[PDB]
Amino acid sequence: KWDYDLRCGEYTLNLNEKTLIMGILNVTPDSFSDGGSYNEVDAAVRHAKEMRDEGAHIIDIGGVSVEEEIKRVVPMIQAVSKEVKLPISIDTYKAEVAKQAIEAGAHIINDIWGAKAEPKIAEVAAHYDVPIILMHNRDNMNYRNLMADMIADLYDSIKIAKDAGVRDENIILDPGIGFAKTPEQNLEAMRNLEQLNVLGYPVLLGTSRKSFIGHVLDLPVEERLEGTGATVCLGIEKGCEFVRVHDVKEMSRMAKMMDAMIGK
Amino acid sequence: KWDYDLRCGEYTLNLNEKTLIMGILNVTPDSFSDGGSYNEVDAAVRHAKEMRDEGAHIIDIGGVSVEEEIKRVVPMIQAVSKEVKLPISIDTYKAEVAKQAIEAGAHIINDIWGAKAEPKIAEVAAHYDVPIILMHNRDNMNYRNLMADMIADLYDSIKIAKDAGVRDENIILDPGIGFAKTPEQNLEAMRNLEQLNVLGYPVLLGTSRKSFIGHVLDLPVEERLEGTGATVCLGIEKGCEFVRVHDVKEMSRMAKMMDAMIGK
Ligand SMILES: C[C@H](CC(=O)O)c1nn(C)c2nc(N)[nH]c(=O)c2c1=O
Ligand SMILES: C[C@H](CC(=O)O)c1nn(C)c2nc(N)[nH]c(=O)c2c1=O
Repeated sequence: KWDYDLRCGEYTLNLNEKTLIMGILNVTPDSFSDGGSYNEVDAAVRHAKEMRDEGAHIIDIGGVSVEEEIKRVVPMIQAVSKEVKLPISIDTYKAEVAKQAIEAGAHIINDIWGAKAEPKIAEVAAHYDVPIILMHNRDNMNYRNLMADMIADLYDSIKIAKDAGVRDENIILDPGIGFAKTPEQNLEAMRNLEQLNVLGYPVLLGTSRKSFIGHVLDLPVEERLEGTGATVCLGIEKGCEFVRVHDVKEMSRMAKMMDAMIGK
Repeated sequence: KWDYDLRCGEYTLNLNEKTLIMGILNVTPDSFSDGGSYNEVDAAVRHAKEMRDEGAHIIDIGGVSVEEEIKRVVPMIQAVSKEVKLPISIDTYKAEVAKQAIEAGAHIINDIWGAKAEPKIAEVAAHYDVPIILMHNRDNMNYRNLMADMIADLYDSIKIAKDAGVRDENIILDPGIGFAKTPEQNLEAMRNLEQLNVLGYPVLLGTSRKSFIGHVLDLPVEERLEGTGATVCLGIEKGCEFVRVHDVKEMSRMAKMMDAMIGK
């Protein structure tokens, strides 16, 4: 189905064998700290190791202005990439952050604005030859047709990326669940996720603990494991290659079961 | 999609609004007891209430020869139907057990032999006008073609039922996961469950904690919640109307999320 592997510098991700689990790093900052402090970085390394041990395939590390964001995230990327043999994604929409993170050891760019907030981010992705996740996002929830519009917005992102010199194999798409969408539009995007497959790029699904699950189940954020699981299962059945999750152990087990059942 | 409700004497089950959760009753028997003892029945009533409170829609009560089985299950059906306002299914393949259970208060027959072990069970179902679950089962794992064969075997059951005078609306089918199937054939049946929809009967999926999940995940029976969840999610996506589960709270939450996403 995929005739290439996802090339991440030192690491390679096979898109065919299994659903790839992107674990979300707890980056709880220290007050009184610019960044780089021992309790901050150690807590993050500990959590990275923990998720690595629970089945994560990628560690997503994110975030204060630009200068502070770098100082918070660079020392974390330095230590995690040193101590956890796992590809790291830099959760950022900012060109300058993206650059520093990769210089610090990050392998994948995770842009919640799909190269639209800072188009130079794609120049960054192009130059370092790294995979970039282009997430559907917009400043409004005024759709003519949700899916049709989503796909149009994702293409505008793909265009910005390719114009900058990003190779097709370095593009991952993301429906951006819980971004610029009603709880009902999120459900609708879930129900029709498979439509994103026609664009011909791997798809990452980020639904973990999100508000729409809470709207369906009427459960607070810490009571969202079962609902997250359901979204993850449906996402894998509808073809997505990555899931971005908080509960690595559990989702990793669900993904593995889904994979076996669908023949992936 | 369904133009009738599942009629269960005092209770009615809408097959359209949501995935119906059949909770599995712990029927742990007392040693030194024929049946009907206080610790036995109370433990079962307690568990029934517990599952009723966790989102179960049906209580499955099962099981010693024929005479003992009745004496174990009747007093339980008597007390549960008294104290838990929820339809009860009698998990049995035996005609005489089926009869006693309904006389005692059971609403649905759950036959793991699909009327094939004791064809008179269908006469029982016909006479009391109760829903009967016909589960795929056989004494061998020698398939020409799994799905094609399953459907043939399910039809042989439907035929026995209808010949006995069972109405179409009182027939539920079940793929019988983990019965007469390799771990691999179970996966295959999961991957192709939607094929059972053509027979035009509601479908119950019983996968909870089963051996095949353990084969995929290499986890013991108590570590099967995530995998069970995945099978439940896939089952609902492939159209099934009931799930028979041990972990009611959790599965009930997954079902509810699946339901919202698929528009059920
Ligand atoms: C807002 C939320 C916050 C978080 O959990 O850190 C979030 N952040 N990021 C970076 C994301 N990236 C991708 N690719 N897909 C997402 O669905 C997603 C998110 O939902
Ligand atoms: C063997 C197992 C034992 C149990 O959990 O009590 C079992 N019992 N029964 C009564 C079942 N009935 C239906 N309809 N579908 C099933 O998949 C199923 C089962 O897997």
